[PDB]
Amino acid sequence: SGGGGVDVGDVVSAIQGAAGPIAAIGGAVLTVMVGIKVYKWVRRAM
Amino acid sequence: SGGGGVDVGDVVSAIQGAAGPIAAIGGAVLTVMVGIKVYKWVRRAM
Amino acid sequence: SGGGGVDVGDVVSAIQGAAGPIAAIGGAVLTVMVGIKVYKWVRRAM
Amino acid sequence: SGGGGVDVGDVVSAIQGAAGPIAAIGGAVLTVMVGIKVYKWVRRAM
Amino acid sequence: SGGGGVDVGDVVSAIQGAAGPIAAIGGAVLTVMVGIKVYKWVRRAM
Amino acid sequence: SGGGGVDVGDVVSAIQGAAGPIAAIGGAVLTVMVGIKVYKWVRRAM
Amino acid sequence: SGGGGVDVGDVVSAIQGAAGPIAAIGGAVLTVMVGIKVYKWVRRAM
Amino acid sequence: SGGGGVDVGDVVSAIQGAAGPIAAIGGAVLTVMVGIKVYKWVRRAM
Amino acid sequence: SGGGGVDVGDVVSAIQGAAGPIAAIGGAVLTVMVGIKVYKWVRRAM
Amino acid sequence: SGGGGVDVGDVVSAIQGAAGPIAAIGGAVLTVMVGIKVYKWVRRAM
Amino acid sequence: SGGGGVDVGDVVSAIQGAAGPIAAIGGAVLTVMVGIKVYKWVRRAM
Amino acid sequence: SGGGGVDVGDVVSAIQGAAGPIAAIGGAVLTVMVGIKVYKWVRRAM
Amino acid sequence: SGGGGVDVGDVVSAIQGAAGPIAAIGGAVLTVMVGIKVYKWVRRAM
Amino acid sequence: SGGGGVDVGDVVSAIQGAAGPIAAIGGAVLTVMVGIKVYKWVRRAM
Amino acid sequence: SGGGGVDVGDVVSAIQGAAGPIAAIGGAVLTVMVGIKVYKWVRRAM
Amino acid sequence: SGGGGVDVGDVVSAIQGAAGPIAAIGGAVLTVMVGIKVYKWVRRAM
Amino acid sequence: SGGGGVDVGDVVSAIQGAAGPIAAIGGAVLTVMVGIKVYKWVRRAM
Amino acid sequence: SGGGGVDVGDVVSAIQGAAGPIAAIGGAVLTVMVGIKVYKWVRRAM
Amino acid sequence: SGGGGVDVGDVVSAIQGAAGPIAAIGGAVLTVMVGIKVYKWVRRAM
Amino acid sequence: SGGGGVDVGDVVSAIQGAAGPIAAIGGAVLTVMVGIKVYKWVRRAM
Amino acid sequence: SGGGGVDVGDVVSAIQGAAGPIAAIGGAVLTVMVGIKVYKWVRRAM
Amino acid sequence: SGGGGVDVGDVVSAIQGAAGPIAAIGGAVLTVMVGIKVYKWVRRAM
Amino acid sequence: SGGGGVDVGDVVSAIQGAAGPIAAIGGAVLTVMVGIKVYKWVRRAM
Amino acid sequence: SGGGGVDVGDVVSAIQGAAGPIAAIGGAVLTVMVGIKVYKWVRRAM
Amino acid sequence: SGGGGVDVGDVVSAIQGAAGPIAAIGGAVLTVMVGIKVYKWVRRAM
Amino acid sequence: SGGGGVDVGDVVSAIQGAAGPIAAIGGAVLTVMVGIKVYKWVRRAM
Amino acid sequence: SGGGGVDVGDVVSAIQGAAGPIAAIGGAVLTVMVGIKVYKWVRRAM
Amino acid sequence: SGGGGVDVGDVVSAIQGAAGPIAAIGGAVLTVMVGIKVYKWVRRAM
Amino acid sequence: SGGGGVDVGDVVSAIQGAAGPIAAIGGAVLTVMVGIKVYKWVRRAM
Amino acid sequence: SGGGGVDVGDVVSAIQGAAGPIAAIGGAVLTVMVGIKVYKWVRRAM
Amino acid sequence: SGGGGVDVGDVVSAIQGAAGPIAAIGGAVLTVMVGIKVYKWVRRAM
Amino acid sequence: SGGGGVDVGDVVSAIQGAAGPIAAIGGAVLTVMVGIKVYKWVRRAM
Amino acid sequence: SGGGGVDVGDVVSAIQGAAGPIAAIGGAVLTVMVGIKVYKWVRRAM
Amino acid sequence: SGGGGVDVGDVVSAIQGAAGPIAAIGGAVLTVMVGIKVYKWVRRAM
Amino acid sequence: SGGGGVDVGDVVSAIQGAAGPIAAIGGAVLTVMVGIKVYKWVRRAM
Repeated sequence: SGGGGVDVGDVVSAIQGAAGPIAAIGGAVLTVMVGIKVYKWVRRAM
Repeated sequence: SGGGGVDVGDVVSAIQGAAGPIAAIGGAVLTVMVGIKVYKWVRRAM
Repeated sequence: SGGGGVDVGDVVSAIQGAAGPIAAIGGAVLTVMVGIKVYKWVRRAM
Repeated sequence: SGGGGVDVGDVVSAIQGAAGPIAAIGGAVLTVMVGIKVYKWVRRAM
Repeated sequence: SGGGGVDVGDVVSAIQGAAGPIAAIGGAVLTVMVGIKVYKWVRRAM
Repeated sequence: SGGGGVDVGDVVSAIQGAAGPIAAIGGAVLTVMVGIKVYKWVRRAM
Repeated sequence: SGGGGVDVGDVVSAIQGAAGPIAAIGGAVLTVMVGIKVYKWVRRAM
Repeated sequence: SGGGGVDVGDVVSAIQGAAGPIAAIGGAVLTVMVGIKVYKWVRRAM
Repeated sequence: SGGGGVDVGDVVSAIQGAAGPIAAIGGAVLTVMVGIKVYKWVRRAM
Repeated sequence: SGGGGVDVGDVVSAIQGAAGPIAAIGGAVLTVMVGIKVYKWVRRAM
Repeated sequence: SGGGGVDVGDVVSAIQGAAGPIAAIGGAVLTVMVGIKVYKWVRRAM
Repeated sequence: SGGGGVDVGDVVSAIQGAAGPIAAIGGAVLTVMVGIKVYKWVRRAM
Repeated sequence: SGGGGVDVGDVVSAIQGAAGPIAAIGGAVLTVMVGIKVYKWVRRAM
Repeated sequence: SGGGGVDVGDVVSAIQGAAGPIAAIGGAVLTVMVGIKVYKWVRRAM
Repeated sequence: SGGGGVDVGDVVSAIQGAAGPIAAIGGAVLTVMVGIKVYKWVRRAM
Repeated sequence: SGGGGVDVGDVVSAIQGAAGPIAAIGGAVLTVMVGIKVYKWVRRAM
Repeated sequence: SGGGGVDVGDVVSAIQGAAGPIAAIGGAVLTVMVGIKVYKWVRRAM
Repeated sequence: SGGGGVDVGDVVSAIQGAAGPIAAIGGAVLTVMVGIKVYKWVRRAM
Repeated sequence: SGGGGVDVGDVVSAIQGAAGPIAAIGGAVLTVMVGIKVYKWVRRAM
Repeated sequence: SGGGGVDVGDVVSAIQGAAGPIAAIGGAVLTVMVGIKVYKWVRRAM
Repeated sequence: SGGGGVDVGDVVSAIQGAAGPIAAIGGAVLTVMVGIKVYKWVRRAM
Repeated sequence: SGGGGVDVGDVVSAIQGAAGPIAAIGGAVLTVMVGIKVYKWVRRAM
Repeated sequence: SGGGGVDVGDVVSAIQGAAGPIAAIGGAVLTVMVGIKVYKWVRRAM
Repeated sequence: SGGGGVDVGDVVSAIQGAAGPIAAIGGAVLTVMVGIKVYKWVRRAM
Repeated sequence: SGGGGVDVGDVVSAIQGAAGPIAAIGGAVLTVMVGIKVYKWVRRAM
Repeated sequence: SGGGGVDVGDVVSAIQGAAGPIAAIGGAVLTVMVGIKVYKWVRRAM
Repeated sequence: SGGGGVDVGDVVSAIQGAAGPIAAIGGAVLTVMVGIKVYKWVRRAM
Repeated sequence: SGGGGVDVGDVVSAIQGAAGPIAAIGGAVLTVMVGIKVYKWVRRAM
Repeated sequence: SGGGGVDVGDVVSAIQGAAGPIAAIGGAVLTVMVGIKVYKWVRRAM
Repeated sequence: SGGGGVDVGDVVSAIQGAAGPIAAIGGAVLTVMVGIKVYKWVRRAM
Repeated sequence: SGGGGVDVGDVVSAIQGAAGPIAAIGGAVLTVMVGIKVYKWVRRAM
Repeated sequence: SGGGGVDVGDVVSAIQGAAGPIAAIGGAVLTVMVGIKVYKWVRRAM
Repeated sequence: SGGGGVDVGDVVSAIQGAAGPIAAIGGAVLTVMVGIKVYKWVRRAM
Repeated sequence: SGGGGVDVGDVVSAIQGAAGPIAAIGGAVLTVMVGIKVYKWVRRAM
Repeated sequence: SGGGGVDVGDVVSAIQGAAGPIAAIGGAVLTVMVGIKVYKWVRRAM
């Protein structure tokens, strides 16, 4: 009950929760990466 | 009967039962982990 | 909270932020690239 | 700051800057190309 | 500096410079072309 | 130097030079053309 | 049942679902890209 | 018989069975991923 | 929802939106290009 | 004879025999695991 | 905003603007070309 | 400014300027052409 | 359906539609071009 | 069967199907492009 | 709408409009050309 | 025999078999992709 | 002799032998994987 | 002498000797394991 | 069928059809041109 | 066999087949184009 | 031998073999493409 | 000696040897791939 | 001395020595792996 | 003194001393192990 | 052999062959054109 | 040797060899094209 | 020494060496490609 | 000292040293790869 | 130093050096091309 | 040396050499063209 | 040799040869033209 | 400090430094490439 | 406190700190890589 | 109470507490690791 | 004091100290590994 259920419950919320901000880096990384290539496609179509 | 059968029975239900929440962390960990890579595949396909 | 939320937050701002200047190279690269072809279209229309 | 902002800044100035002389070839190429055709239009109007 | 500025500089001088003789063909071509028609206008005015 | 200057130089001499004989046809054509009309003016003045 | 079936089900809907907007960028990117070249083909056909 | 055969049997059905939905995420992930690149190939062929 | 839908939405508006000015260069490039050839057709029809 | 030979004989058949189903989980686990990655290689080759 | 709108704006003004002088060559070329033929029509009407 | 305005400016002055002497041939050609026909009109009016 | 059918539909109407005015320049260009030559044929037939 | 055969089947119909409208842009683009040149050939033949 | 319709509209008015003065040269050229031949017909009819 | 030979056999047939439909997407993708460029080559040859 | 030599011998033949079919999945997986990319290279070369 | 030296001697030869075939499983296991990954690297390099 | 056959069919009828009126200008141009020369032949035969 | 041979076969018949009507535009375009010049040669020979 | 030599052998024959029909599309595409331009060269030479 | 030297020796010959046919697919793949583009370059040069 | 020093010495020479052939597989594996990709880069550069 | 101090002293020197060669196997094992993976990283980077 | 030699052979016969009728228009055009001028020379010689 | 030297050798002979017939179309195309213009020059010289 | 230096040495000679014939295809491809366009430039200059 | 410092030192020199020849393959691979594309750019510029 | 500086140095001299003869084809191509048109201008001026 | 220098050398001799006969058509075309006009000038001077 | 020399040779003989009959029209045209004026000179000298 | 800072520092200077000569190939490649096209533009303007 | 907090603190500063120079290689690598392609885009736009 | 409850309590706070800084290294390690790859993705998108 | 404190102290200095050279292999391994890929990125950007 205590250790098993409750603590493991904390594992779920804390782990995937703290991982949310990790996915946030994903969004920010995407802003830049597609950014440099919009530059790449422009130069294609100069 | 008592100590052997009953107590060991408790071992089964309590141990694999408390382990259920452990598997729950597994699900939560999965939400995040695949999350950061959906970010990785996007940047591939920028 | 600390490591997850805050640090990942830094990942977002620092990564896509530092990527901004990367996009800047994109603009500068564009100035030159279209430049050499305005030269190409002139010679077409000599 | 350093790597991202400063270095990328260098990318802009160095890349589109070095490209300037590339556009210079454009001007020089134009002197010749229109030159051979002023010859072409003269022969039209012999 | 080196590759960009200097080499591109060479592009300008070498390209439009080598094109000068191309324009020379223009002058020589003109000597002949108007030549055959001075023949054409004479025959008009026989 | 080689391709540009020398070869183009050849263009000039070869083109306007070979055109010289073209102008020669002009002289020969003139002998005949004025010839038929000296015939035309005689018949005017019969 | 729970973790396997249900959670994985969420993976499908959440992942390919969130990816829909990613494809939306595709449409928007297309508006611009073909746009710059309609400009390129016009200049061909000036 | 009981623990070995039966329980292990459960391992097979439960594990690869619960994994089925995991493969489902695979299908859903595929819908999105190829989606963003149909966008990439269009922009190639603008 | 957040990262997927909202951020990707931003991708669409920001990317094809910033591309609008790219198409603007298209219009401006067209003014010049057709300009030099109106010059070319005049000289045809001298 | 009895305890040593016979009982130990039972150990062999019962232990490695009950272990057979354990290997069965191995097969079932394999169905799923390779399954999720056929998904991974598809997304590589999107 | 910055890179997209502003820089592309510069593309328009700089490109079609620098092209203006290109059209100027058009006017100057026209002065000469019609010039040599006013000579051609005079000789027609000798 | 430099390449566009200045160089194109050179195009105008150099092209229509060098064309001036081309028009000079026009004047010289006219001296001869009308010359041969003053001969033609005399013979009319013998 | 949405992205493919609808957006591409927009491509058709927007692209060939915006191209209509491009053809309009064609008509206007024609007014002028034939105009300068009606001048050319008159001078033929002076 | 399910994921492989059925889902991939959807890939075929959805992808090449959604691509149909892409080809539609092709037809519309063609209406305009040939349009501007019918204008180009007219001006040739003024 | 903007780039396509409006800008192309400008193409029409600006191009055929600027061409009007080109036709003006046509009128002026005609004054002279017929002028020199009224001289030619007089000398016929001396 | 069982797990090794038979199950692995299933791996072969199921994996490369389910992959067949994946190749089917390849054919369908090809119909569209070449489709948009037949449009590209037409506009070249307008 | 018995347990050591003979049984271990069985380990070799049974383990690497049962692994053969595992390599078979390798061949089958290869048929599909290269299959989807022959599709990828075609679309490159559309 | 007897029990100590001789019997222990037997321990050495019998134990590490019977272990030889154990190492044989090692070789056989290696044939398979590297086998499945030659399959993995091929699919990388498809 | 649709895009290829039908649309191209439209190309034929629309293009050579719209060209009919172009030929109409031909007739009208002819009325004037022969007109000015009936004037030229009269003055010959005054 | 299926995807390769059959589908590619479809590529041939569908592509060059749909291109037939494209050539049809060629015939129709020819009717008009030669049409406007029969007008041009008449005015030569007024 | 089996997997390596034989299967890879199949790769060669199946891949470049199925590619043959791909080249067939090449021939068919060529029939059309040169077709539309025989139309282009005719209109040049109207 | 046995397991180490001999077996590993087999690894070398068997692995890079079986890989030879893999390279064979490379040759066959090349026949097709360059094949489809000889088609691409022809259509360029139609 | 005996067991410790001598036997352990044997461990060193026998273990890293037998491992040499393991590295040999490394060389052979490399021949093949780079082989299949020289095929991959050729097809890039077809 | 004798048994305790002296003999135990021997334990230290003999035990950790004889263990030195054991660590020697460690070095030799390391030569091989990193060896096989330098092979693994090469194949990554093929 | 097939695609290259045979198909290209078809190109020759089909292209220059279909061009024969194009030359036929040449003959027919000649009948008319010289026709209108036999009219022109008659009126000269009224 | 085999794949590299021999196969590439085949590339040379097969590619430039199959291209020979492509050049044949060139000759045939030339027969027609000059044909239609011998018609054009005749009508000049009617 | 052996594996590293010698084998890698083989990589250099074998890889860039086998690539030589690849460049040979380049020469052969060039014979054909320029061949078809000498045909293209002739038809320009018919 | 011995095992740690000395042996690890050997790791550095032996590993990055043997890797030098690996980089040598890099140079040789580069000779070929750029080689095939100098062929690609020539055919562009045929 | 070695691979980078020296080998790349070879790239420069070998690539632009081998390209010299490519420019030589340019000169030779020019001899012919202008040749066929000196023929074209003669026929203009017959 | 080989591919670059030698092959390109062949380009020069083969291309401008094969072009010689092209110039031959020029001479032959000239015989006819001036021929039809000697007919034109005779009829002038009837 | 073949295409260049032989085919161009055919150009010469076929073109100037077929032009012979064109000159024949010249003779026939002359019979008539001088014919109508022998009528003109008679009426002068009535 | 040592490994991190110093060695990585070496990475920067050695990598981008050795890359300098790579850019040198860029300059040399440019000399040739523009060279072959100055040949292409000359033949345009023959 | 000591081992946990302090030492781990050192881990953070030392690890990500020493990694800074690793990112420095990133900047230097970028200088070169974009460098070789500015060369690639120039040759595109030659 | 004392030893069990209190001391174990200390185990929890001290162990997971001292582990906090261990996770701190995780954050710092992440700063660097993603750092070197932002460098990797830039070079992809150069 | 002696055994605990002093000896364990030796453990720290000796273990992490001897590990320093282990990290040295890390630096050396890095020189090579990035080396082979600078080769990989060059071939990308050939």
